[PDB]
Amino acid sequence: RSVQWCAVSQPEATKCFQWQRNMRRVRGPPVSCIKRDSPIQCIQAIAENRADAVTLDGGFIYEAGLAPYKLRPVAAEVYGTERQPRTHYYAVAVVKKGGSFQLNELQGLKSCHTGLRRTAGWNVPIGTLRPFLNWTGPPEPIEAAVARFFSASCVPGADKGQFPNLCRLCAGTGENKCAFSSQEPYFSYSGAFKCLRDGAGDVAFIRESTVFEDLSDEAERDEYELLCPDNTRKPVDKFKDCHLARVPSHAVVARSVNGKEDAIWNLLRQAQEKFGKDKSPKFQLFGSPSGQKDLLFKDSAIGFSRVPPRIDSGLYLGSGYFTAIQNLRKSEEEVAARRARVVWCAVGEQELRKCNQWSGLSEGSVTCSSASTTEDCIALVLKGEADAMSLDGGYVYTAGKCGLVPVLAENYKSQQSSDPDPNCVDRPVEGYLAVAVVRRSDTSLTWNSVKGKKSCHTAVDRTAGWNIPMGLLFNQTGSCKFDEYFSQSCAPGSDPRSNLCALCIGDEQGENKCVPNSNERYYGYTGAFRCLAENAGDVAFVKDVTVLQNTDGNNNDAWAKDLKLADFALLCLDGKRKPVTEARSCHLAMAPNHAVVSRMDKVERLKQVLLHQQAKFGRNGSDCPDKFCLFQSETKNLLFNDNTECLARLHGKTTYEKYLGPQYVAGITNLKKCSTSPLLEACEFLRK
Amino acid sequence: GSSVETTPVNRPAVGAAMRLPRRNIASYKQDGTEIPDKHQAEEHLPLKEKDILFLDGTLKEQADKLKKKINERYSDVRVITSKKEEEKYQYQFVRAGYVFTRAEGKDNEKEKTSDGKEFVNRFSYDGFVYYSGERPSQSLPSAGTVQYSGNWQYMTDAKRHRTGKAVSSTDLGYTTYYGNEIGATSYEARDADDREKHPAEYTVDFDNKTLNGKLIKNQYVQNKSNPNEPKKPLTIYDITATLDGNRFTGSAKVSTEVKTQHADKEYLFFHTDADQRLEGGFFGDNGEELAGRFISNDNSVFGVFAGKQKTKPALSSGKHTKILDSLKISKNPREFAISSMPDFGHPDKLLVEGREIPLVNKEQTIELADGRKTTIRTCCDFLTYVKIGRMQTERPAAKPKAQRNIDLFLKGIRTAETDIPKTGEAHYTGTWEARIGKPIQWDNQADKEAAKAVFTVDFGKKSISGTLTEENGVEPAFHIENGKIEGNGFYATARTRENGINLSTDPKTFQASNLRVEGGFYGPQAEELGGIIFNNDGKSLGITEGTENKEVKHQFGVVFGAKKDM
Ligand SMILES: [Fe+3]
Repeated sequence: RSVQWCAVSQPEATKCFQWQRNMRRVRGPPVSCIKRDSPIQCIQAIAENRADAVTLDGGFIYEAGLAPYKLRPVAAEVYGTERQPRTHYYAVAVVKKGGSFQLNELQGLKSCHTGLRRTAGWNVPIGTLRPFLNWTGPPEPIEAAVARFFSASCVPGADKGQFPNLCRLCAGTGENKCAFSSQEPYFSYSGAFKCLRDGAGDVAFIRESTVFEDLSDEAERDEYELLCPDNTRKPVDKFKDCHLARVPSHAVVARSVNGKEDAIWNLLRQAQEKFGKDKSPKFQLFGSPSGQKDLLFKDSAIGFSRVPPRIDSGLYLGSGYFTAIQNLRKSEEEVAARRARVVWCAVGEQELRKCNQWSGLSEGSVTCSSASTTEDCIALVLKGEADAMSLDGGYVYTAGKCGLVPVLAENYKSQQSSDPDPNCVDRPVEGYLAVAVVRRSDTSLTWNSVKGKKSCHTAVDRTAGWNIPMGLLFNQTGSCKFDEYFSQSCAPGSDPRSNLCALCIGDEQGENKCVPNSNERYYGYTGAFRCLAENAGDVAFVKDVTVLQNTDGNNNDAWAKDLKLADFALLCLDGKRKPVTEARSCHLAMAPNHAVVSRMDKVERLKQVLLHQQAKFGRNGSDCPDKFCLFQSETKNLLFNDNTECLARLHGKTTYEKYLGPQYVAGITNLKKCSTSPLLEACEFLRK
Repeated sequence: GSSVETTPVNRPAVGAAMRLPRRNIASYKQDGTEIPDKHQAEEHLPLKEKDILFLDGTLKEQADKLKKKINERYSDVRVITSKKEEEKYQYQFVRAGYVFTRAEGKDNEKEKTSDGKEFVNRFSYDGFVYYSGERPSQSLPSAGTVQYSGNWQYMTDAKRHRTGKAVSSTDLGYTTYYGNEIGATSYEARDADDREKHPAEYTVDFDNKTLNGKLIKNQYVQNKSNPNEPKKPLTIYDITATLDGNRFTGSAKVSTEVKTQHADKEYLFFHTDADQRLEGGFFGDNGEELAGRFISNDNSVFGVFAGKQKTKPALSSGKHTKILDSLKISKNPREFAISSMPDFGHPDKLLVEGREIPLVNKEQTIELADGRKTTIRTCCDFLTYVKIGRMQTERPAAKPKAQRNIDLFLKGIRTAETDIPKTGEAHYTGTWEARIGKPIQWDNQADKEAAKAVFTVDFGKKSISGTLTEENGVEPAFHIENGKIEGNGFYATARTRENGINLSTDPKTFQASNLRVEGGFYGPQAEELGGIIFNNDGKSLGITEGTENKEVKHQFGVVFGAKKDM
């Protein structure tokens, strides 16, 4: 019907009512109002379909993202000016200019906070002050340690009955004293600064822009300083060097599914146009009457920026801030163990099982996280819930475009083998050959007429399976409709209702068809080749070593036993066909090796664990096959390609552009101009 | 190859060093003046993990290499060493010191444009902080906790504005310019006690294989007239580590006292921990001394440190248990004597010139620094916790035509003394290598397909015996009897048959009369076996290598190793 906005306070209902009338006056998108008592009540109301949207601080975006609520940000507040907009702000500590203490030597002082569990108010300052709190750890609430650290403080929303020290510095004129509302004069960014301006406390944990919006001109702002994490005091203007954290802007959150995302953005877009900054005389959408702080939106905000649908609470907050909130309810011992361990990300249940075997033998250095698809696993390491994974070159482009870096490369046989290699770790990589495989009986099959046939692919967006073949066909047609290059295909990761999935066969029960992991029997290098071997498709796009390892009894599976290498040929870029052995002269393109990717803050530790684990469980390891093997073992093509000899160093090619190569990266982004890639659109928003 | 199982952070070493960083203080870009508002080209220069130097050789030899690096950069500048500071510790196998120069009369490193504006300007100071070790420990204290005492050095990054308002480095506790234009170093600490600036303490628990330690800075004391004015120790780092072989890895964490009390003086340089970025090892034949290093998470501090030591109740039944075996018996041969070969306890890895090189099946060649090239051939795939073989070092400078000299070695990781079976009998079978000597020479390759080298020992009785066949039976071979295994290892006697077969020309017989055999058990529950046969005195492996209890010489050598089956 309309967009139901949720108001967490009695005055926020009044402004929202003012909002409803003005939209009807200009005949704009309608907006109704629902009244609740707290942001968490608004989050619960949205999950019940009794409301649709609410503006939320980053500390409550995290709460909205937890089960069973799972609300996602859809529009981020924009601060600054139209010509210099910003979707992030800085958590700062503001103090009087009289020196005498720094960010560490503030025990026994008086603090002003915007509110419990708020980003600059609570989460950032308490997180950085934790080593000085002498906190016993969870489940005992950290408020007790804080209430014992400072002499007294004003923390709006804190439990007044259990931690009265956290409320003694507020002035609510009655039972509105420690209120999470504008009825407390020391409440918001602006409110907590008043607690410092009045002299109630000696430190205010607020925004970097409160002083500029609350102090008239550059005469009283010189009375206040900033506390930098390096324990130095710097002027207010240098908040970019003297901030406690850089955090994302407050955002509008809604339901993940059936959340009225289109209507919410349409409403906010037109309200910004009509009642934004320096606009229609009455009813500015930002800022509102006497003694009121940030009614439904941040005061002196200029507009909104739309958030791509893929972004959840974890991705929106960023790994640094997301784990900081999580660490506030993990024990100090738990925090250290997480930082010292490598959390591998598995794709599918089968890869999860293999990781669980590995974790018990890693001596506490490897644990496991699981995601349904590779892009999901990339999001997990992006959020910090995961650390590393081995990616095909095409996925390395995605992870690199999202900020992840390659760490080690899957080394294959060299261009001069001569032995099982002892210095494999230092042997430079040489790539692998992507080929088009056809049954030798079909002699009319040439590369000049490959289109319109039935194709088998490893998975969408992969190098040998998708990027190299489709890029060659796209370079000669200009057609973005890849579902029409072939009549039918099995391209795992596509639309299951599309004909790009019409050839996939799913698991042994026939379900989970076209899913891009090991559950789909036509997934990957060997699955695509099997799709050709069972006459499902006419041409398979795999690497050349796959055909060699799955023919002539090299694979004892029923679908691969009795398969002869002589029954297969390769489509060269001539129209001529050649045997699989001559792939060095009948390949499509060189493909960069699969590589392990991670965040920059984990590269050194990841190198330590992997270089030690593959010494124990790698090929020709001490405990392989007696205990466990990372590479080809009782498990095939899980977490690592079976043709991997070792994880080798990158020789300086530590970025996705340097590693993948200039020409291969240029080719991928050319194809990506046709597609949407919700993960890429999410990272484009984030890296901005 | 190279060291393929470690990063530069956790890599084992007999010596490691870091060079003094020097940030670019130039105020000009390569074309025109600095667009940043009165900034410099490089205001923050952290340390680099790839700039960690790894050393090799004796304690003196490692120091001279660092001195050579400084002397290569500047013509005739005086080089200052830490030999005066190290005197009060009397280290016998370790060093935690520094080498540096002040570059008297030498201008800064400069690069200018054609017009004249300079875009590179680095202070001509130069220096190192390093740790060095000799004789990596082959045996360690059996049990208990052992107190270690010593010192430590450090080197920080370069940051222009530590306090934000351009203060002097002397106010922050260092000699002028140190910490601002170059890294802050322990050898230019200004606010420390001159009597002992950077003492270090350690507590090693050999029961639980854990290490604890404190890196301490003695703060400045005003009055130097009283020789016993109380010290003012301040803990900077808390050290935790877990033992592995004769080495250990762990973390360094800044003490909270530094964070809360010295927030504006010491916390400016010691503010980030080194989590899983600390490593070290024990040096001396019996773990008398230790040395190690660390680099913090953000590459802000690189520290080095050193330490020295201050029946059947438990595992402490002699105070010393052999941890590993690494020895060699030095074409014509070389000096026929045994000598401990430096090693960290990795049988399939050989420590040559500071770097660990992996050992493959057979017949690999590695090249040395001086120019000599040595080719090694070690034993076989079935042995995993003990390796045998031989190597010959050659200097290929005599240009002919088409086509320490030859040494036999033994390497393995021992079993714990509370891990050897005390009940039953077991059978081992392996291979063996042997060389004759200076007269008519006879080499015997270790094969595992031509040499039998069978063994048997009753752990309940401790009566190890065995034979190592050459052609058929034990007639052209040796016999080993009178076992009497002892704790971690064993010692026996070597006899042959009436003669030995080498090839009526001249049947080359070999005779042996109750020669000395010594060896040990390697790995898990006595998985494998290994030993040597030699004759100079009661001086071999097995018993903690004290080389006593005799006394004649000869020139012959044979090394063996075997694995068990049933
Ligand atoms: Fe906030």
